[PDB]
Amino acid sequence: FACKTANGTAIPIGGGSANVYVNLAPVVNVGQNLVVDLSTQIFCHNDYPETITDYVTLQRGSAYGGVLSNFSGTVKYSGSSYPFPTTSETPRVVYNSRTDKPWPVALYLTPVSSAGGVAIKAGSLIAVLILRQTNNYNSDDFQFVWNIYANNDVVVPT
Ligand SMILES: CCCCCCCO[C@H]1O[C@H](CO)[C@@H](O)[C@H](O)[C@@H]1O
Ligand code: NA
Ligand code: NA
Ligand code: NA
Repeated sequence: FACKTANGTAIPIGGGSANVYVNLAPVVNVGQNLVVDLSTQIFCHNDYPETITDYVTLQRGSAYGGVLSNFSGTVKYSGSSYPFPTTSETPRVVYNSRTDKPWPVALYLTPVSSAGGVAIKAGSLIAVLILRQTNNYNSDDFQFVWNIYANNDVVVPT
């Protein structure tokens, strides 16, 4: 089991960490959503699906910088929505193919009522999402840590 981003940055067997750089809607008004869809950015596969079933959860999702201060949100994982920052580990998604498939996570953020101006700065860390992988074969229990970075500023009109 291993993962890679849309630009080919990989995290190999055993876990580790990688940066994910995201383009963000440049203008978001109070009452509107900023959607950060990681299903187009993070992909994983099972290396031995003939014998092993891999189990993948969103173990934890934390907010940083402008997302922590200026937005409220939820995280959608494999069809269900949860609070973001997260309060617990999600149920598991099965990875049973050697063909890469997306990690089905997206953040649904909305500016807080008093947000205004440059609500997210270009180059800043916005979130850390931990993918936890286990299996039905041995004791492997690994973390694939995804550091989500903004490619651009996001302005909330005042
Ligand atoms: C004849 C025994 C072969 C043994 C192969 C194990 C390969 O293990 C890797 O691939 C497995 C399948 O993705 C993962 O469950 C495991 O954590 C690790 O990433
Ligand atoms: Na690998
Ligand atoms: Na692995
Ligand atoms: Na093991």
